[PDB]
Amino acid sequence: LYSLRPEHARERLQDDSVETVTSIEQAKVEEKIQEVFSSYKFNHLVPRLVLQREKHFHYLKRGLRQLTDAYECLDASRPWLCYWILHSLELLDEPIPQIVATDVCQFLELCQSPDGGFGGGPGQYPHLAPTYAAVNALCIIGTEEAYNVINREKLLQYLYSLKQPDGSFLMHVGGEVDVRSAYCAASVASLTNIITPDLFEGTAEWIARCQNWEGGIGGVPGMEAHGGYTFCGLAALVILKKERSLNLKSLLQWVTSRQMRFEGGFQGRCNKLVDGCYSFWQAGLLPLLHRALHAQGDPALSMSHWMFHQQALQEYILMCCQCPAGGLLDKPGKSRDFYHTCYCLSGLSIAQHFGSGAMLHDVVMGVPENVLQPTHPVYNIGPDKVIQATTHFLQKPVPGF
Amino acid sequence: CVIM
Amino acid sequence: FLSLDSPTYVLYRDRAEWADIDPVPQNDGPSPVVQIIYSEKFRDVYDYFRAVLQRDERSERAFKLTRDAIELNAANYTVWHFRRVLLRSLQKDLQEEMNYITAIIEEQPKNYQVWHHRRVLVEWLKDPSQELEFIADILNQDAKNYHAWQHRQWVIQEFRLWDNELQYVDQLLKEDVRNNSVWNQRHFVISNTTGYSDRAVLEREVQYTLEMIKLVPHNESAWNYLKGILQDRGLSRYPNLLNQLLDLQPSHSSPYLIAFLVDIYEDMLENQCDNKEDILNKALELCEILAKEKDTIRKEYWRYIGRSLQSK
Ligand SMILES: CC(C)CCCC(C)CCCC(C)C[C@@H](O)P(=O)(O)O
Ligand SMILES: [Zn+2]
Repeated sequence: LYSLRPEHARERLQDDSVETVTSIEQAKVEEKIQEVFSSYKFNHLVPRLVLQREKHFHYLKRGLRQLTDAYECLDASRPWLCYWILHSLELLDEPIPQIVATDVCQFLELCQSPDGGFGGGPGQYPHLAPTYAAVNALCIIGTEEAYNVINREKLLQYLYSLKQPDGSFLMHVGGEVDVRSAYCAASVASLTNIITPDLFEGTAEWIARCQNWEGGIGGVPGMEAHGGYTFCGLAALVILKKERSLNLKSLLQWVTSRQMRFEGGFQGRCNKLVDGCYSFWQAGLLPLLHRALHAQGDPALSMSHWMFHQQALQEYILMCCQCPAGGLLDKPGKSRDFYHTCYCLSGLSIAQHFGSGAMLHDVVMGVPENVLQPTHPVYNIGPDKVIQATTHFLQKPVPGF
Repeated sequence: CVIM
Repeated sequence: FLSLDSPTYVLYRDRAEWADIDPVPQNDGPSPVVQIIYSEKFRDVYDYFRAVLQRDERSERAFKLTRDAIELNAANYTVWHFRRVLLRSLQKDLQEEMNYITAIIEEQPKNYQVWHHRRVLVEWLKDPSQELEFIADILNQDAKNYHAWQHRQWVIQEFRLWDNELQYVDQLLKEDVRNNSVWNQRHFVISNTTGYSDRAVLEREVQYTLEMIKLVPHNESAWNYLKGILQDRGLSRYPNLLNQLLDLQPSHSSPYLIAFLVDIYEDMLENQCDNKEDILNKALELCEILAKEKDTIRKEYWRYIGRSLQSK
């Protein structure tokens, strides 16, 4: 394993003897991770990376039905819980009962607002985060019924209701503004085919203002480059077919710098710590950046791998981010939840599967049963559900008015 | 991680 | 009026001033999914919220209730919205509300609604007088709270409060020179006040940054900052650069020195230079060292820079 090797130990943190609050914390994670790495040596077994797929399935399968009061804090993020669970199962190649999928469809219909979009639960004001989630859920199911839950004529009204003169959108009426709104609107509007000519007017320009001196993208122009916002920005530009509104060179140097030499997983910001959900937000940026670069006819691009260590990210996840009882997590010690479950898995799948036209170099770490279904690097739903949804809505006219 |  | 934590807290259903209203329960549908088993207390406040809201009862009791609804789930943006409506309608003392949101943010500094609610009040009041001091207190508990820095940039930008922020950035950079939020803030500030076009400023910056590098050579932020402030004019328009950095090869080396050199070389090539053939050889060797020995986590990127360095 790239990680359990002896030279990899030189990838340990160089403190410079000038220790700050950052060195300290980083060095702490590194030790807890080292332990996991050396887990094998101390115990005298041969290393066998395996994805506790059954344990994970039973966790997800239960949460799709009911959660403890520990989830009272995500009571305004219910379409998210459907998405995270229904996508983890989707990647684990697990089943979505013709009855459960309906209930999900029926529940989301209750979340949907008469003004368009979706709320965090029955009766909540529509918000772009839950709308993005509800739409991705409905597409993962992908049936006349699910698709039919989405009110496209109302969704455009709503999208237009949030649209800002400078190109940005609010997340909800009277709500905040940051790149998530741009990606959320772009993802749902494109999939459901409601993109008019002036919908995203000036949106690519605002998103390009979020790109700062680091090569990365921040929440709003002027802010620190962050991995979850950089994915929202890049993916939003890929949808709008405007990746080129950014300096892709520096964006590439920035994203690639985010992978932890010693841990293998990614960090959300320069000098922060690794975190499993970033296995998708950050690593997902390379496939996006492959297309982008090859699109401008780049020669130096690989025909088998992404521009990050696919091996190291799969070791990090398999070894360090898996919960014995099921579910994945931030890093060792951290508790499990459906968000990290949905994102460590999405990142594993990004890491295991490459593409480049007709090239297909999958890399599956450990037990080959560890390979996951594929996921689309823009929507983060199976590439088939994406294709299936867009075309179905494509036979509907954009809500012209 | 709070995303909303 | 009555704490959710008080030993003598009573359910809204058991309340005398809340009997004329019927608690509207959540409708998750005959066959629930991702259904949360709320506590009797969580369900109680919310059944009453659904009703007051549903009635659009813009009352003082409704006001006091959102407070409890917010404490049970501060991330409930719908309740936060109805509360702003009550703020306007009931014509509430906003400064008193500034104090409320101040305490709530201290509690959940990573909540999106609380920061936005605060921003709405400051706008209503057109008063940014408490901001930099409040933020600095939050950044004192977590020097990298994204919401705190973002809110900070808004107060400075909008109210044009730039004068003492670089002094603040310097303070925090003294506390943790690896604080990327501060390196970014320093750029935000300089680039919005004087800019980096001023030779004296540019020099002062590169000097200071070359210092932080020749002090904590493996601190990436200082490297991405120095690169950031120069790369926007051409690293190759700075002859002395390659030298001073080359001087740090054995005294302050990290794969950052090598990566920066690979970046200068790239620009001495874009701009064409004598010895370019050797330059390209030196640069590709560095790409192989970083790719094979010096920084293999990104061997895919480093060899790709080797291959692009071929074509262009
Ligand atoms: C809603 C989306 C489509 C994407 C959200 C992506 C994110 C994980 C965003 C994270 C928001 C912020 C600023 C988090 C910070 O508090 P931190 O970097 O500490 O986690
Ligand atoms: Zn995370």
